[PDB]
Amino acid sequence: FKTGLRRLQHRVGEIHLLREALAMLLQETTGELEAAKALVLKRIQIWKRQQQLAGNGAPFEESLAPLQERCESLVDIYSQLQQEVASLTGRLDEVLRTLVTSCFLVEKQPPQVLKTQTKFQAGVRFLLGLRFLGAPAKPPLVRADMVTEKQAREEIINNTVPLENSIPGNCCSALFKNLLLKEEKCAVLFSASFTLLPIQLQALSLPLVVIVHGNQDNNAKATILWDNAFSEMDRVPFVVAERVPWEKMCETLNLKFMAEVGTNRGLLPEHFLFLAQKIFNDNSLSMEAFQHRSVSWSQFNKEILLGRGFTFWQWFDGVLDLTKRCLRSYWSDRLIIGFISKQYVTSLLLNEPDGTFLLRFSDSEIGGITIAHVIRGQDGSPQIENIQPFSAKDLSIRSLGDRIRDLAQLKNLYPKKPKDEAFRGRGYVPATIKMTVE
Amino acid sequence: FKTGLRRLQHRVGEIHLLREALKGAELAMLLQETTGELEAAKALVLKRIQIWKRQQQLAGNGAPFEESLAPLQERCESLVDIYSQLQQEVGRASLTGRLDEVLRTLVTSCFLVEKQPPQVLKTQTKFQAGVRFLLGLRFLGAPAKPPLVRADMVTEKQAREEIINNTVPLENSIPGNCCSALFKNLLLKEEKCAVLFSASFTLPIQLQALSLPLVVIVHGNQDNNAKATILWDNAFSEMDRVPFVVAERVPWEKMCETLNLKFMAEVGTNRGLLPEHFLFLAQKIFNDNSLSMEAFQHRSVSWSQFNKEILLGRGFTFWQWFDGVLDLTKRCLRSYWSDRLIIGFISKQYVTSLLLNEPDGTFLLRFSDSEIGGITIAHVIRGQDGSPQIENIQPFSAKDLSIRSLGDRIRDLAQLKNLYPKKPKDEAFRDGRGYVPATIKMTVE
Ligand code: NI
Repeated sequence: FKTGLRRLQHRVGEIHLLREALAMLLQETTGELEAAKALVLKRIQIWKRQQQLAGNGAPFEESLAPLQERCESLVDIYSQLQQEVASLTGRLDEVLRTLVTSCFLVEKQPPQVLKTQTKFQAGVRFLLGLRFLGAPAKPPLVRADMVTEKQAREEIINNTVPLENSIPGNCCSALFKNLLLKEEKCAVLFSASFTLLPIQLQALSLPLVVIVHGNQDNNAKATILWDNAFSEMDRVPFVVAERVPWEKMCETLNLKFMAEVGTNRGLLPEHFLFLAQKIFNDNSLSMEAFQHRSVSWSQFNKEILLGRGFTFWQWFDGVLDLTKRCLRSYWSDRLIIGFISKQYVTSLLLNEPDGTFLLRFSDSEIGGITIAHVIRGQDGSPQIENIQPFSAKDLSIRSLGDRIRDLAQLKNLYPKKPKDEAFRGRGYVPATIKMTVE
Repeated sequence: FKTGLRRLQHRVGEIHLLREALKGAELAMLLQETTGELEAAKALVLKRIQIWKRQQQLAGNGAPFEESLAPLQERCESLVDIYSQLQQEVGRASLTGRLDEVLRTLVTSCFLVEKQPPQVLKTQTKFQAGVRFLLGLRFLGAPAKPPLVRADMVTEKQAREEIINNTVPLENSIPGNCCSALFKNLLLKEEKCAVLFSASFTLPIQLQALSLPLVVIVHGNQDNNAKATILWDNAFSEMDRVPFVVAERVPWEKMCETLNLKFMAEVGTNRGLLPEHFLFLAQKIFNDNSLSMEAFQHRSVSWSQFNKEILLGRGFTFWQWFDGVLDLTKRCLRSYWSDRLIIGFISKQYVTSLLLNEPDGTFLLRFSDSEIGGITIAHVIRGQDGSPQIENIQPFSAKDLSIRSLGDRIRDLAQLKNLYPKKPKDEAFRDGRGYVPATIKMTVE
């Protein structure tokens, strides 16, 4: 780790010792360096993958400081190998240029669904800038330029910023505070040149989709989500799989729901089952039947669901929106099952006590939550009733919890959680407002 | 009026011919006189500027206004024109002085706040004001650089003799036909202040305009008291006055006028308050139960009766109540008011009388007396037994109406059939997908 680097340190010292001169097979030390360099570049790729998945709501508690430290350490080994000292010279100098180019990274990625005529930010950071730049020579200027997928295989304003040192900051960065721009993918190339003969630095951003406000971004959001999720580390720019495993998809979705909604309760296997039924148009109640399936892009955002007028992602993002705006605390409190069929509800609820209810998302509309519940009398015969789905607007007028209370028929949330636990003069006759079922 | 001006313009010609003798230099050249005639015209204009200011102040409470300064400007322009000829005519030192006085007072009277600053002001909130110089086209321009005008905030004491973004040029617009200073975003970072606008040009002269009075509140709302202070001052000032004196007591007739205009401007409506309303209002303020409008006609109001004395049996003042119906109506009820579906101002007691001879399901809408910003339904219910009961349903607030509108609530109630007198509710107010429909509904007890 740092242990291997420890080796590299020990060797320089020896060749230093072996320098009197009062054989040079030690410069397999250059190889030992080269190996260490490839190694870092690998870590740098790993961090980018991590950052790409964070675009989708993955946990990214990764600082770039560790990668910097290591990079600086390798340069220190290089300088020593250089000062000590044929052909190896080309070699080390090759180590250096490689490292330097790999050290220029986008650190704050820009909005990946980006609207025109809207203010945006990105930032690029150079890991080795605290070895090669600084005060004597003027800071190199980093440009921002939008590019097509075609160009990246090789309109923005406020696109130039100096790449600057912070000794307090312990970094070299250029941050664009004030950027504005005036299915189809593109990127921002960030560009700077510097001599330490002059080298040109390029960072390519994560892919973007540019939209003009309204209408807007459901499609664009699906695209970013697919690319972020299913991308290959070493891909040719903006190429993704068309089909992916459903298990990978389910994951991607759980992370998404958590991020958007704002909750740490995710989706279960039981949720994935009802999801899978919908995406695949299947009714098996076995998680086994859906565990090793493949998903395509079409199934996800292109083929409209059976008996519906929307896609699967349109539906899913519809529930995200709804949950995020109205339902977030209810979802955290585990008051909503949410993803369950009307059909399976009937099975769960038929044997239950009168007044037992559950909360699901509407299968048939976008952004809907409905009440399903069991009604049974003294004859003992159960009937299930499904109350029409509520929307975001309906939920503004009166909240879900209020509506649940308004109803005397409703007694316990499944399974047996009392509705009251679970949910939070002068001569005038009282009037009240209650939700009412016909 | 203008007649005078023609007559002046004629006499000034008369002197020109006369001066051809052909020296008078020191019918008979008692012919100024023409100069007194000028001074008088000047007094008339000063009076007109004054009248205009009163109008603008009244508009502050929702009075009609719609007046332009352009006529006043032409009137000033003409007067300068006479002064100038008269001056030219003098080529007797009284006269040059007297005439030099005429010009002085007119120019100084000429500087005005055309667009007033907001009368209730918040700190760190941004606002607009405008000043205009009526004689600027004559006296500023091409040789000079435009005078800079200052915006300062002054006290009442200071005004008898903190804002930033506050210096603006006083420039002529030839297409604009005016000389004006516009302050687009001034920022400010029982108590009355004003904005003093200050310029100096040489012709030096110092130009001063003082705004209408302002109350600054530091958030830390309310702004109820501030608004009352501002309303009374605008209403009940004298043209005469010193900053910023107001009367303590005024006529209720005058108050009623004030309220009516306010209710319209503020609410967004052209339907005002009737005498039937004013009666009920009089009862509240004066705490008197007379049902004759005559009882209240020569009555007078004080500032105290208006915003300082807590209404009897209540926790609130009269203005506090009035301003409360205002907010409730502006927010929720404006169309309903316009459509005339609200009686509004009527007592619970008077309601029993109107309704008790009416048919079943007949109703009205009133503002609640016991609350701030409330609207209630009163209605008559009569069975086959034929005995009437009046039911007053508890009042609704603004919050309540946002949830379900008042029209929706009225509709919700099968008992309510016709709005008084005899307007059908319906005119006035106007499984699947195997889910069972749900609605919000309002229920009575
Ligand atoms: Ni109208």
